[PDB]
Order: sequence, then C-alpha cells, then structure tokens
Amino acid sequence: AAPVTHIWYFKGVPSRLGYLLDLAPKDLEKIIYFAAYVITSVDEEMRHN
Amino acid sequence: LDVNFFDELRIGLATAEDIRQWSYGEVKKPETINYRTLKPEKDGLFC
Amino acid sequence: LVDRYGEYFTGAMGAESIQKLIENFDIDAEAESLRDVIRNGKGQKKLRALKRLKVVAAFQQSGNSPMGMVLDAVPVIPPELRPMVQLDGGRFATSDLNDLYRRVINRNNRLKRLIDLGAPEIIVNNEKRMLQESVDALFDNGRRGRPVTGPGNRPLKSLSDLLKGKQGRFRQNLLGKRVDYSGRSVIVVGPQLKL
Amino acid sequence: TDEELTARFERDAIPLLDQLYGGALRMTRNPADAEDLLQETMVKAYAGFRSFRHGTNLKAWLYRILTNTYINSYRKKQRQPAEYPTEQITDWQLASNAEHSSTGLRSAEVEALEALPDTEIKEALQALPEEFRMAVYYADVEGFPYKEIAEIMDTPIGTVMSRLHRGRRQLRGLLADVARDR
DNA sequence: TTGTGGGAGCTGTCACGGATGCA
DNA sequence: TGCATCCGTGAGTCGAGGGT
RNA sequence: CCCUCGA
Repeated sequence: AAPVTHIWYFKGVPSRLGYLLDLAPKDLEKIIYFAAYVITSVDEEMRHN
Repeated sequence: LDVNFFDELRIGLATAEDIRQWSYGEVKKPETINYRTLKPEKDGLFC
Repeated sequence: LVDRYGEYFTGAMGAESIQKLIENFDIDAEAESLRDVIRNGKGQKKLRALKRLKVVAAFQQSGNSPMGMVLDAVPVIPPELRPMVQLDGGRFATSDLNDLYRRVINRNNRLKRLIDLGAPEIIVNNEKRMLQESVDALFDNGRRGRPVTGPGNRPLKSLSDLLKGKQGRFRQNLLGKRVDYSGRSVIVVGPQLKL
Repeated sequence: TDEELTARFERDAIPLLDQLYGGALRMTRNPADAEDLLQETMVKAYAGFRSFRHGTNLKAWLYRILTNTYINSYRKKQRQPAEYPTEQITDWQLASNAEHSSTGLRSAEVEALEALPDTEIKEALQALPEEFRMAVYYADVEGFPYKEIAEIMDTPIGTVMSRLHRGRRQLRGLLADVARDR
C-alpha cells in the first residue's frame, strides 16, 4: 500500500542511497522511518513571482 | 534438460514490473492452512 | 510551513519521499558535478567524491534506474523452499520465512484498512513505518534495530541469512553437499593388506 | 462534525499511546507483537470514537479496547494451526513427517524402478490380444470414460465393455502374482 | 468496549578496517 | 573538516541421537 | 538451529 526501501541499499554500509542522493545516512534514517520530512519539490517560479 | 553450457550469469536490480512479471498472483491473506483439513487456504502463503 | 506557503512546494516522509527524490534525480548532472570535483579538487573532498561517483557511474550504465532501490511490490519465494511440516504432537514447524512474510502481510493489510478508514496521519504513519520495518526484517533481519524474534528470543533467519555463513546456500549446499553411494564406519588396522 | 471528531482524537487519544504501548508490551512480551496489537487497538478505537462519551477518562476506555483485542487475538490463535518457527527444518523432522504422508521421501531407486518395466505385469498385458489389451489400458489405466474409449477405438460402447470385461477376466487368470502383492 | 495500567532479558569475546558523524 | 567512534566483518571438519 | 558426546 505504501512504497518501501530495500534495506540492502539504505542500511548496508556504505549507504548506497546516501551516496546516491548525497544524504547523510542519519538523515535517511530520520526520513524513511518517519522522524522528519524532506522537501521533494519546490515551485521556484511561483515563489519568485 | 539443460545442457549446462551457460555462458554468463548476471545480476541487476529487479523492477517492480519484473517482480510482477515473475509472480503467479498476490498473496493477500496471512493464513497458512486449515487447522482441520490441513489444506492450503485460498490467497494465503500456501494457496 | 504548509499552512502558509503550502502550494509552493511538496514535502513528505518516508520511502515515498525517497522515491520522489530518485524520480527528480538527474544522474547526468550529478555525475558531471562529481567528475568535476574529483578532477579539479583535492583532499578528503576528492576522496568522498570518488566514493560517491562509484555509485552514480554504475547507475549510469545500460539503464538500471535507481528506482529499483525502492519497492512497491515484494516477491514471495515458492512455498516448497519455506516448508511447513506436521510434528508428533499435532503441532507444526514452519520456516522463519513464513512468519516474516506473515508479518509483512498483516501490516500491509492493516495499512490498507487504515487508509480506507481515513485514520489519523500519525497512526497511518505508524503503520507505514511498521511495514517498512517488517520488510527490512524479511530481507535482512537485525540489520537495523532489534531483530524479529521467535520463541526463546531467537532472531528469525531472514533471506540474507539463508545465503551467508557456513550454513548458507553457498558454503552449505553448493560448495559441498551430501552424496549418495557413500558410507561411514570405524577403522581398524588390518596389517595384512597391500598399499 | 466528522473532521472535528478526528481532531478531538488527535488531541486526546494520541498522547495516551505511550502508556497503551507500555501495557501492550506488558501483555505480549514481543515488541513487534505489541506494535501490531496497539495499531489494532487504534483501528478498533478510531472506528467507534463517537461511541466514547467525551469528558470521562479515555485512558481506561482505550485500555479496555486493548485488553479485548488481546483476548480476541488469543482466542483466534487457539483456532489456528499451532506453529513453531525454526531456523532449519531437521532431516529427522522431514522423515518423521514423511512417515504419515500420502507419498514418502522417495529414493532415486524407487523412481528408477517405477520408470522401468514391471516385467510380470508387462508380460501379462502382452499375452492379451491387441483389442483386449487396448480396452483394459484405456479403461482402467488411463481412466477414460467408456464413451471416450469407444470414440478412440471407434467401436460401440457395448463392444468396448465386452472387450473390457473379458480382458479383465483373461488378465485375472494370467496374473498369479496377485497373491504375491494382494 | 471507562476509577488502575511500561519486558525479559542482558556483557563474561576479540582483532581489524572503514564509514559515520561530531566538535 | 580531521579524526574518533561506532559499526560491521570474520572467527576448522566430519560423526552420533536427543530436543524447541 | 540448540544440547551432550566422538576423532
């Protein structure tokens, strides 16, 4: 019902997701297990105008 | 019968599309087999 | 930040967010930035960028999109490879794999029920986290946090364990195996034999 | 006032989650089980939150929902096949199970012999005439219905039945090794 | 589904390499 | 940002028969 | 898999 990350690529040291998105594994832990939000997109034109 | 002359053996990541192209149906129920008839429940892990 | 400014950005928690990021991810752009950093830079930034490039350059060869690192569908191993056998006593013995898949199924279905009932976001988020954790156990138990335990506080062997160690398939069943036309017995000297 | 009800929920019931989880851990002793049971309690509690009388202590109400879902869990597990999870299924266990199964752990030799001729039976069948051997083979080796056996040998049903009963008689005579197997 | 309400264990292991994270 | 810490890896073979 | 034992 909800997508799920493969633990091989999140927690397997070195975090391949961390290297992929240039994210600290600490922050990936916060995100994936619902401790903190992440900004997925932003409308820069609307913000500017 | 396989002649057992495979050139190469290759991995990659499976896509959800690949995972569904392998599957013969979704396991929707957690029940395994009937406590009475010892038969695999429908849509379960042994369906 | 969402009450105001809400229609100016999208934010979210969890694997769905990671999936969105991977969707918006420009692999050529980041690969070029990293190549630049490793060519014209020096020091530990050079080394960390070489590390980070080993992943992106690999995802940059013959398709292989990083989207495969996030899953919407979990494959379920054939049931012969995860047997369930009746025991003397009327009790059953199941491989751990079935308990793991069963926890995944239970939590996914409970999440379906919550989504349908329009439950509070805190509760549905709890269920999504639990689903992530149960798939993490199914794939590699104990790798993050506590391992799912069976009776006697025994960690259930996941799909990763089935492959690793001197008990996994490689060392226990492929590089050596039990054979037919073979026997065993005590040895005695027998000095009358020829070499 | 539906969204008002769910907001009242997020205000009142959610801060009780820590104590409710402590209790679920007390009565399950397995943290994954306690999380499952607490989320079940929350489903069963948000389903009927109108049925709770605002103002009274909702700690005790939610605790009763918790204890009742635990009791239903115990009663439902008592009605399931009792499963013990093992890291590996033992060879002794495979064999013990095979002792009461419709097909045993068959050996390569058994399979090989079954794929080799059964000389006493093959010779007896070859003694029959062609029509009789074919009728008995189609009838009670392949199990076809009599009309189909007719349609394969393009003879009426009556004469297939004749050939069948008389080939059965002839083979019953030919097989004195029934006493060796009967 | 209403006065109350946090587990049972556990460390009595060691050497090494490298990411992680922290000031 | 330069390391210190924390984490994750590995730790012999084959046998017997009794157990969850 | 664990327990006790064998070389």
